[PDB]
Formats: sequence, structure tokens, C-alpha cells
Amino acid sequence: SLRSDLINALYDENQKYDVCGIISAEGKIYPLGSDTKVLSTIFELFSRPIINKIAEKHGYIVEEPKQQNHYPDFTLYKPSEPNKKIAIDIKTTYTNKENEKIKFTLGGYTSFIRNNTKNIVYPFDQYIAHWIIGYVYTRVATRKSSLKTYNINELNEIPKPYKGVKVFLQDKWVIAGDLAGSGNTTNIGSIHAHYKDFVEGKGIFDSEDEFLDYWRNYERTSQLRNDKYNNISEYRNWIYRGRK
Amino acid sequence: SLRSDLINALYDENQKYDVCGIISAEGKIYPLGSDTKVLSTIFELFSRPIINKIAEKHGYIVEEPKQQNHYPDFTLYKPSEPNKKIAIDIKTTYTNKENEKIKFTLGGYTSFIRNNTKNIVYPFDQYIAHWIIGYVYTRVATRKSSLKTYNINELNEIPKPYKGVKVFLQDKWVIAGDLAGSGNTTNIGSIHAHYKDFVEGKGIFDSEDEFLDYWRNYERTSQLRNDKYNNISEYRNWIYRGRK
DNA sequence: AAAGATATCTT
DNA sequence: AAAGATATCTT
Ligand SMILES: [Mg+2]
Ligand SMILES: [Mg+2]
Repeated sequence: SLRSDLINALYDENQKYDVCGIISAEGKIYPLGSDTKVLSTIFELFSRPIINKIAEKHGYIVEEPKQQNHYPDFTLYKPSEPNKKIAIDIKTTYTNKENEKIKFTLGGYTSFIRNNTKNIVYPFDQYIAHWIIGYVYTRVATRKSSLKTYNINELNEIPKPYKGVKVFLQDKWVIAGDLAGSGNTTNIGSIHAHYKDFVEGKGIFDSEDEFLDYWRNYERTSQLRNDKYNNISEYRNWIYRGRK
Repeated sequence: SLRSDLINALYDENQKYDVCGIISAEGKIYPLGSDTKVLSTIFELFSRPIINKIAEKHGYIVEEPKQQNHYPDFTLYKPSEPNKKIAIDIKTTYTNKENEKIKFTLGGYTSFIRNNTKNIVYPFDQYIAHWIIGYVYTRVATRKSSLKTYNINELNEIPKPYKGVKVFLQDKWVIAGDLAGSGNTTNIGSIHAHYKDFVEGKGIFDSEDEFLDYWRNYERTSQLRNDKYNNISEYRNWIYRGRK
């Protein structure tokens, strides 16, 4: 499948390669920093050619947002079936010691899931799947060595700010949790679990429909959630009683 | 001085080098994406080496934040002058055409400038200068970036997502404006002017003390600002009224 | 303008 | 946890 091939390519590529810096056309190389803003950018750039390569093999068109505040990172679709689009979003997070619990922010809950055309490349209803390619890296302490420039002949000497990158591909709804992933930027939070749980998809929602409904009626502040629902249990009781 | 040296170094380096992709230890080069998040990250990484080079040359220790959401990008100081720290923050924005007005987001106005230690590496009072290194780049007309990899031989054939870059170093207060830079993330907005004005430092505040007082008393919503002040004029009128 | 999107972190 | 930081954009 497009899915199996994509995950095989990512898993494979992720083990045989290591990004160590940005290069100038003049051949000068600049080291990488240890914070997620940097690694997030790197993993996205890294994944681009792989996604494109695998998509092409299955006859899929790949499109990136034309504007900045638009989801998803990649929109795939065959010319003959425009209303069956696949959204692929790359998400990153870090861990301090391998095998700790991790969590991701899964996108806003007040944009395209509530308004079919808000901050999204194509109307939400034209997508049949929302895939998350999650990267987890163990953070490494920045040393003095990563504060100078390098030359092409020194590629092997440049220190990396990450240690053990792990990658997975999973449907957004499957890994979605019941607590917000951010306050003022109102993001959906993922389950807070170990990497294997994301790969295996041991989430809390029974269906994508339950996921959507939960997040479409989630109130922005605990104050507003006090009389409604603050988690999946309370949401199910709320549903049972008639949504009141 | 440290400041003049840093400014000279920034002009040269930037005038001599153009970043075109990220590179793996194995020599494989991945091209840059077009979205602002990418360039914001690249310019920050492009500057680290320069800042560290000039800092060492002047007896200054350079420190980056441990927590990822702490200001500033770089804290410079002599071990002998602990309470004479300099803060440097890197900001970027784009222009579609080389001579349009630009503006930057300059950091929050509700964190450390109101609460001396919130989200800052060292207490605000230990800093005696706050510089902003701003990069302005002109986007390219094409909305479609390259989706294949390149090798060291092809450096000259990799398309760049930007057409031209300008940089400047200036004190934060000198270029601060009176309108917020962001809403839910409560950022200070800078003046909305031409590149030349940021270089020359043609701001709106009469002093850093005014800049600080203005932003320490600015309200989050226009509803609350309407009974206080919404711009420099109204703020000055608010001072006359007795700050009520 | 002003408010709220885009991604992720911290306590 | 929930709320509010980190950059910067868009409408
Ligand atoms: Mg930084
Ligand atoms: Mg900064």
C-alpha cells in the first residue's frame, strides 16, 4: 500500500542517514542547535523527498501549502479521485532519556475541524485520511564544538544535537487524546504514552467520528468545561444523557 | 566595540554566504522549503557562529537558553561583570518586493518586562542592552520548491527559496512600535517602516524608559485599551491625566 | 487593526 | 492540568 511503502521508506531512510548542518553554496557548513524548533524544521525538510518519491510510485500528486497558516504539510491525491485526499502532517517532540512517555500537539481544534475551509489547503471534507508522521529524538547537550563553521571534508566531525531518532506513521484520530495540547493556541493533545503505543495505535477514541465530535464540542477553558466535559469518561456520560 | 565588530561581521558573512540546503554526514543535500518557519530557523543557525566568534574576541561568555521558550537567543557577559549582560534576539520577516514596509514581532509584553524572571534566562534587571538582529528576505515568485536530493557536486544547481537578504542590528526599544505584534501570543510590534529606518533607528519612543512603561501598561484587548490608550498619542495623554 | 491561526514547550 | 511562553503570519 502507499501507507506500508511510506513507513518502510521513512524507517529505512531514518537509520541510514544523519543530518548534521545547513550548507551554503560556497561550501561552508553550519552546525545544528538542540531545540525542537530546529529539529522540527530538519525532519520536515528530510521527509519531503521521501514522501514525493513514494507518492509518485503510486501515481499520487503531492502538494504543499501555498500560504503559511495552512494545514496539512502534504496533500496527496490521484488526478482521477480529487475527493479522496490524504493529508500528511509531520510532528516532532523530544525525550531526555529513551523510552520515556511522549506527547504531541495535533493541530488546532477551532479551525478546519469546526469550519470546513479554515486554515486548510482544501476543504476538510475532501480528505479521507489524516496521517501523522511523528519524530522523537533524544536531546543532546550543545558543546563548544557546535559553535564554529566547518568544511565539506569535515562532515564526520560535526557534532549532532540529537541522539536516537525514532519515527512512526499513524492516523491522527487513533493517537488523539482527551486533553488540550496547548492553551492559548488551542491545540489538540495526543495520548501521553510510550513510542510503541503510537506505533501500535493504542489510543482512547473508538472511532474517528467520536474523535471529531469530542473535539468539536470541547470548550476552550476548564471553567467552560466544568459543566460539560473535561475528559473521555465525562464526554461519554454526557452523550448518554442527551448532550446536556 | 563588541557592537560595531558584531555589525561588521554580520554584513560580511551575510554578503558572502547563501544557505541552500541541509546536509547529512553521508554527503546528501536536501533543499530548503519555502515557508517562513524554515528561513527563521536557518538565519538563527547562520548567526550563532558569528556571534560566538566576535564574543570570544572580546572576553564575553555566550549562553543559550536551557528551556526552549526562554528569552533571549544569546546572553553575552564577562565573568567579571555579571550584572552587565547583553541580550540578543534574532528576528526575521519577508518582503514580496525589495522596497515595501516591513515589521517584526519583538517578544512578549506580559512576561519578563512585567515579571522580572518569567521566561528569561537571567533576571531582566541583569541585562543592560537588548539587541535585535533582524533579517529581511525577499521571497521567490515560484510557490513550488524542489522535492529531490542533491550531492556536493550540484551545489550550484540547488534552487534557493529567497532572492535577497538584508540584516541589521539595533536596540529593541529604538525600533519598538505602539501596536501589538500578535494577539493571542501578546507580542510587542515594531515600527512598520522601510529597512533604512530600522538601520538608522528612526523609532517612535523618546526613551527606553518610555518604551518600557508603554508596554508594561498596555492592555490585551482593544475593549480594555479604549479606556486607557491604543497608541503613543493616547499614552502620552494618559500620562498627563495622571495614569488613569 | 485586531484577533486568532500556524508548531511545540514549560511548570 | 491548564494556562501562557517561544516566532511570525493572515485576514
Ligand atoms: Mg534560539
Ligand atoms: Mg528569540
